[PDB]
Amino acid sequence: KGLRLELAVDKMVTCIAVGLPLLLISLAFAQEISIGTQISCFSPSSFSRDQAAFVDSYCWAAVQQKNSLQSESGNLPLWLHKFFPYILLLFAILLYLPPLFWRFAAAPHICSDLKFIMEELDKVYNRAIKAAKPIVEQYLKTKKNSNNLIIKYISCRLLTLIIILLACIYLGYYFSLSSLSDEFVCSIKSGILRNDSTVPDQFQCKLIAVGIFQLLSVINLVVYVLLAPVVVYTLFVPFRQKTDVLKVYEILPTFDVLHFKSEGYNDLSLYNLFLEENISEVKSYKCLKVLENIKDPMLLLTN
Amino acid sequence: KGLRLELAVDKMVTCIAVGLPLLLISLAFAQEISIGTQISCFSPSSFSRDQAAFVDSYCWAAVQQKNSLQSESGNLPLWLHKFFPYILLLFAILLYLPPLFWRFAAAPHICSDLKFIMEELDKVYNRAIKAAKPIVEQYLKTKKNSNNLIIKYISCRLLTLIIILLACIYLGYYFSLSSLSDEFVCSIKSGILRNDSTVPDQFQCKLIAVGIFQLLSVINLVVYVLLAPVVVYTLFVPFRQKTDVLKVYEILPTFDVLHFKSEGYNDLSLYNLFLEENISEVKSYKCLKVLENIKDPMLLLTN
Amino acid sequence: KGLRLELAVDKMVTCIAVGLPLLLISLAFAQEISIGTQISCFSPSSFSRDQAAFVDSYCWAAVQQKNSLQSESGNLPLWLHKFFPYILLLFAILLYLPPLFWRFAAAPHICSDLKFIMEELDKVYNRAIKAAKPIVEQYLKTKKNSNNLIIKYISCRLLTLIIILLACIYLGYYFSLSSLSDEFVCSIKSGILRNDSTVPDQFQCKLIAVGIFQLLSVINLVVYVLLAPVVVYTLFVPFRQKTDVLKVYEILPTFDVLHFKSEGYNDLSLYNLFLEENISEVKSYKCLKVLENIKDPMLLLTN
Amino acid sequence: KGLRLELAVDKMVTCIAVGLPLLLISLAFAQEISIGTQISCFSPSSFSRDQAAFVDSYCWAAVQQKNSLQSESGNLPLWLHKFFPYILLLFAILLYLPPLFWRFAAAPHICSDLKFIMEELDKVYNRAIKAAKPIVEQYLKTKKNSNNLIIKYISCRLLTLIIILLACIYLGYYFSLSSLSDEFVCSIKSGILRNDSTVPDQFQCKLIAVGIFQLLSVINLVVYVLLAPVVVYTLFVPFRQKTDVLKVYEILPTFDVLHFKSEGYNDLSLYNLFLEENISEVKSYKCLKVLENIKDPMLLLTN
Amino acid sequence: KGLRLELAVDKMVTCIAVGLPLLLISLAFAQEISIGTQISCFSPSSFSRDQAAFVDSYCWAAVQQKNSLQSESGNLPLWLHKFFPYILLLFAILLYLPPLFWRFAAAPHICSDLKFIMEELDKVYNRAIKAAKPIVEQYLKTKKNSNNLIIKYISCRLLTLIIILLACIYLGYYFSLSSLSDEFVCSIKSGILRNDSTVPDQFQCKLIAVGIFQLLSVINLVVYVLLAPVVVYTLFVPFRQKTDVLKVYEILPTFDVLHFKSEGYNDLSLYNLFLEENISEVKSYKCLKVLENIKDPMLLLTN
Amino acid sequence: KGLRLELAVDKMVTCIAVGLPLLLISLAFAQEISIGTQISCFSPSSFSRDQAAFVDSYCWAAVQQKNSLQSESGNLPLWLHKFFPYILLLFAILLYLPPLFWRFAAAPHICSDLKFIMEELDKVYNRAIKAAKPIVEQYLKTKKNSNNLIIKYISCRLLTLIIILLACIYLGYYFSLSSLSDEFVCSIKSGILRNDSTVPDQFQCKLIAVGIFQLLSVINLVVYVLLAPVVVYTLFVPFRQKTDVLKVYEILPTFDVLHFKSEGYNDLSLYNLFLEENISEVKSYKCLKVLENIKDPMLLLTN
Repeated sequence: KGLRLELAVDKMVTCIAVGLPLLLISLAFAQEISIGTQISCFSPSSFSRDQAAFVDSYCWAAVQQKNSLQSESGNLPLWLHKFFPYILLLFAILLYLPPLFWRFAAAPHICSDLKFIMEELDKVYNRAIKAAKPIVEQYLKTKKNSNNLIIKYISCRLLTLIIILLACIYLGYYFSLSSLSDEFVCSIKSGILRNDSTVPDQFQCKLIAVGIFQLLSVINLVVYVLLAPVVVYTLFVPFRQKTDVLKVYEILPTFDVLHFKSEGYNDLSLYNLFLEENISEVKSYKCLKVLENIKDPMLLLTN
Repeated sequence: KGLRLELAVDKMVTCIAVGLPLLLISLAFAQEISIGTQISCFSPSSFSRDQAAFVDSYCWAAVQQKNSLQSESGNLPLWLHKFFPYILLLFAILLYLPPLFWRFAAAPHICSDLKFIMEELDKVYNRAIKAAKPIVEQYLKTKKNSNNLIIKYISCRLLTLIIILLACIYLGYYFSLSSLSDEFVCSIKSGILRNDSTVPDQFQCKLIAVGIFQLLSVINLVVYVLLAPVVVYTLFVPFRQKTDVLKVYEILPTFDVLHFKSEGYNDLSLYNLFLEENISEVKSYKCLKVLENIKDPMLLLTN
Repeated sequence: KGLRLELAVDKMVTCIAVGLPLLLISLAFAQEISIGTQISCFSPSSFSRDQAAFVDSYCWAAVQQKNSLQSESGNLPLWLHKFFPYILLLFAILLYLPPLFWRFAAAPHICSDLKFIMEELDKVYNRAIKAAKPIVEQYLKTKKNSNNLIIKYISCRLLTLIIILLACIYLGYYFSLSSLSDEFVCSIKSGILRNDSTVPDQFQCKLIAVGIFQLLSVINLVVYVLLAPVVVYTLFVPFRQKTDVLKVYEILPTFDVLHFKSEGYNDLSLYNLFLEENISEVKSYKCLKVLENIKDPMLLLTN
Repeated sequence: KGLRLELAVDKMVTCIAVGLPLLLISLAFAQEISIGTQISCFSPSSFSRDQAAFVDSYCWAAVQQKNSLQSESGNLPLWLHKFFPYILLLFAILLYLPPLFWRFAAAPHICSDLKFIMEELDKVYNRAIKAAKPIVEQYLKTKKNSNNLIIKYISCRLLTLIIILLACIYLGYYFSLSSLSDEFVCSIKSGILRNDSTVPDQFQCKLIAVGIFQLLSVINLVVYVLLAPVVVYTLFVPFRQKTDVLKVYEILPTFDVLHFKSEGYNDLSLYNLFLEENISEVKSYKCLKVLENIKDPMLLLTN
Repeated sequence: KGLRLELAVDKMVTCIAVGLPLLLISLAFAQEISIGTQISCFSPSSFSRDQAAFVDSYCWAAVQQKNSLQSESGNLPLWLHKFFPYILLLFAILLYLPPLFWRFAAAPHICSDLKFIMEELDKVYNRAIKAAKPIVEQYLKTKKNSNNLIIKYISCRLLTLIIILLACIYLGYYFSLSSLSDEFVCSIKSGILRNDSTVPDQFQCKLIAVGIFQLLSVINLVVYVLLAPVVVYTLFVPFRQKTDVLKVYEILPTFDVLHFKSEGYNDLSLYNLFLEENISEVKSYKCLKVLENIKDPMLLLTN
Repeated sequence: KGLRLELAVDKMVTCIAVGLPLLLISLAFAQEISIGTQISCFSPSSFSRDQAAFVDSYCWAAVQQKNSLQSESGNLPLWLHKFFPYILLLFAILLYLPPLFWRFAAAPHICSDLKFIMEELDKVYNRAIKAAKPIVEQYLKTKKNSNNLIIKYISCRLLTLIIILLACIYLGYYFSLSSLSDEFVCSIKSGILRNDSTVPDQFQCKLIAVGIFQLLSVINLVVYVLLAPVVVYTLFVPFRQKTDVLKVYEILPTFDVLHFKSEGYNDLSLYNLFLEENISEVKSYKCLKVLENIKDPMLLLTN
């Protein structure tokens, strides 16, 4: 309660990387701008409105099977054209899952430790205030050896980076299509229709809503390309920490002087990273910052 | 209130195994990507738009009866094609039911015991704190003999595994269809229509939205195949427990030293499993962990 | 407040027996899988699209009257085909009503007695705790003679069983239809249409969405067949009670020793059944169970 | 707050009698089972799809005027067929209004008196409890003379019974229609259409959704026929009261012995009826019932 | 808070008079019972489906201008037929506005005075109770002279009565239409269409949904005719008050004996009317009524 | 809690600049005023309704590719016409992002400092009040040197101004189109359609909903042109501050006299700007303003 328990940078990255595919999916087939269907086949004028509908439905369904259609770029582009929103949704879910793993596996494990450290710091400040008028340091030393949680953090970040990279590769390949792959030549000649001569041998079909799909693909690719360096930088946990949140506390006599920094690539670095975001919410923090920047015992006893 | 009362692994497994069939059902016939109907039959040009609609409706309804249609893979694939979402929903409900059974039959039976054990541990810690300046052990010994709740747990997990396995078998069989089973040859020649010559003997019909169905089936099959080892590992209740949540408490003098572990395949193992998730929410737990890892009476009396 | 006041078995039975017909009704004509209409009649090609619509509407409306249509299985199957969802909804309401009767007629009558008995047990435990360092028994004896509430309970269960049995009979009869009863021969020859020769004498009509109806009927029948033994067992109120919730309390000296069991087929059995579910929510219950299973005065005075 | 202030029988009667017409109205034209329109007229094949639509609309609108149509059962059945849902809604509102009158005119007038009597009884019980270790009777005597509220109660019940009876009469008359009154012979020959010869003199029209209307009418009639004896019995206010809620209180010495019963057909009977439902929610009630059934001063001083 | 601040009769009148036009508007064009459009014109068979649609739209739009159509009852009935729901909504808003004026202009002005008088009465009762063991009268005398609020009340009631009367006149005139005014003779001969001979000179049009409009008009007229005497009686503010709410308080010695009645046609009458509804919610009121009806000092000191 | 933490001018600017593109997008294709589709192509009368639909869909999809269409203003205007709502939404998101950055990166960093300064001022006022009967100044001096937050503020304002300017440029260029660019000449001659002679070589297509798009573009351009000077003025942070919120506090003896102003272009100016909005919510502020404007020790001790 009241703890962010999640970095701002990696709550923005998750929000963008999950919302954007959802937004693109919702915009791709929104009736505000969209057209009727996704396939349209040119059937002869003698055909009725139920034979033309059959041709459309058959050639939309037979886009999986390459034994009927005769395209120029192969059946893979048509496969991609039919199932673009499904792939976008799959990518969105694959991005959203690691945040759920991190939440369900480290919400209390970080919440309890954060609350305990905050209470220890508050007690130390209260003792110093009531004394002038090191449990936490030993806990930090203990956390230095335990190299468990930072491994999980960097593993989740690495797998999210891998998913982003593979989505970038897929979208860059999809956008590179000829833009004439949206049209093909179908044929309704299966079963009893193979022998009669009242149907033309081949129908010219066009996959509508492909230019929109390519536009959305390029938008997603450029956004993910911009976003990837953010995760790459986030991977460097020790470099993120600015080792200055504890040097202010070293002015206090009760607190253990010469506090350890975040270097070492351990869970101590992760706990420092989680601290720098939440220490600003501690009342004693600013009451000590004012004294440390303006300095001493008189000002300490003033508040 | 405040107790998870359900393991994270088996709240993730239930969530995935129930949500995924619902998601696939919602995506199968979502107008965002879907087509008009699920069947389309080719009727002669002389037919009006109400005779073609009658042919479509008749050949969609007569997909149950094999005395009219003349298919190549039998009527079973057509049966499956018509009722795929219903089978998916049935599987989803069959997965969701055992969680409801476990909830309705063990929510208070686990909640009361957990609260009592937490209060006993808190009282023991308070007595130790107020003394320096074994009811729970006997209850654990009692729970060791009672082999009732772990049997229910493993029974529910086993039946969920069986349901997952049978769903995997069904989806693997459904996906293995020829992909040409979506088309068949129907005939409207029942009753007074049998004698007239103004109707063709047979109509070529195609079941639309079958490739989408097979794609969803393969997605569900691969996800359930990935998920099955998780439940298989979950079946091994004694191996899951890391017998270290009580060895920390053995430092306390008031608490009964040499606490029993979770081995034995009894309700004690299940209670240990439920404890390891909830002990992290106990205030005394971390206040004892700090002392045990840094060690003693002086630090015990400090807090 | 906080009292279940309804058995888990008979809150599951009601939930299943009411939700399942609603689920089947919602699935029967859900546009996710359904087709356009429920009747389709084959009209000559010379007919316009408003004469064919008139034929469809007339032959759908005249399925009540048997003087026009010429079917083979009689007009009763057609009656059933037209009004299947209405019958399902009627069955659902008939199942849901007895729970409403039991609630509106016994919610306070059971709530007040349960709260009074819980308070009496708490007071007895408190007196025993504050004394070492029988109003409830006489109330139980009084409830033994009063044979009123168990009669209402078994009457409601019996009538719900009767409704389930009659629904099973109806659904088993409906599913046993020939599956060719969905088609019939109609005729629009009433009034001024009787004399003209521009209309064919008879039209071939088919009732769509009948195979789906039969599938739903068989699903409902099999579920209700599975569910009926549950209600049959529930009818045996005295056998359900495990007479062990009071033998634990007999260890207490203040409480009246040799507590009466639930046998006798009276309201005492029903009150025992309601107690076994709610006693687990009493704080004194487990505090006495630990002592009784591990045993005595020293442990009693410990807590 | 916490007072039912409305009898269970007459909160069930109102709920049924208001909900059922709403349910029937919602089911009559629910697209889950319904058909396209409510009228269908057979126009010649030479007519376009806008002349046939004009014929349908004209013959649906001219069902009010009997100078055009030539029916066999008169224009009254057609009037009823067109406006069945409106009449059902009017009946529902006429049933729902008297509950609103009773609420808006007697919610505080009964709430204040009930709360005052409950407080008086609680004070009497407290005085008896604190004394061993008649304001309410005089108020009851006063209420005996005041014959005002029971008159309003029986008037509301009588008018609801009259409304139910007239609705039963109307629905029984509507269901008794020939079932061939849903078809008639219309004619579009008003104005400039009277002289041309390109239109047939008469059109055969059928009112669809009449068999459904008759089914709903018979359902409503049978339910209201079942419900009427309930209101008839409810009319007998003095017979409803079981004069036993005050004889238990006569054991108390402070309370006025020989309490008056509910007989007399006054507001005292109504207040007794409202008491028997709410006295079960009084804490002192059961604490006195236990003593009275098991009996005395020792048990009175025990609690 | 807790004060009705609005008479039950004039909260029922407003509710009915505002809800009923809304209900009629919602029912007039509810697709549950309604038909496709509100106008239908008979165009020759040679016309396409876009020329017939143009004829319908033109003759629906040109119902304002009388230079084209040739009706028999004038263009005023057609004007009324096109804009019936708008007039109903205007009437509903005109009825709803005066309640908003009364609320926004007299909610605190009545709330503060009511709360002050209630507190004064409570203080007088408390003083009498604590004394045996006239500010409010002077305030009433002051309110007697101030003839301001009753003028506003009767003005609002009078204007609502005038609005109801004019709505009754309008609806009675609208219902009295010939019922053949729903049909007329239109002509599309404006501009370049005046010279060509491929269009008929005149088209026979019918305004659908006019019989429904007349039915709703007669329903509204009869309800408002029933409702008008209620407002007429409400206009007589002094006659409404039953001068008995203060004669009970005159038994108290501290309270000023011989309290003034409500006669005089001043704001005192309105304050009496507002008091009789809210005095029943005062605890001291019934505690004094019991004593006054059963009588004295002994009973006064008893409570 | 209770702190605005965002200037009114820059919460109005963000609200307008984000809501207006959303409002225009919602109005552009709202069915309340809109037409059926966005493209319409004129196909020969011999074409069926499925060949004309194919022509429409093909020429709407092939508006990306310039090898088929033959327009007069180039393919860029057609590109803009197809994707106008997408560009509007992109602009809206680009405007909305910097507010999210400022919130997520400076909500606690400003909230904690504001609360600390408010508490310091309250303590100073309380000490002065309890004394007659400089931590904050030193903190202000410290904030004077720290030039960090104002840089972020002006950077966000500058980038929002740049986005507004580029959106203005784009909308001014889009509105300047010829207004005949909404029509073009398409051709369905790709694949097997290239050789047959049953199709015309070129089709005349028109992009509907372009005049509406240009109207919305001019509205957005004029609003953003009006709004840009507001952001330009907002860029001048030091000029915004009226250095009078601290000169009132200098009357107090305890507070450090001769308080520094906001000039200097540092974080002190930003903190002054945030103070002037929130100081009005401080109770001591007005209690000191009254004394300072009416002046002294007697009035200071009066409150």
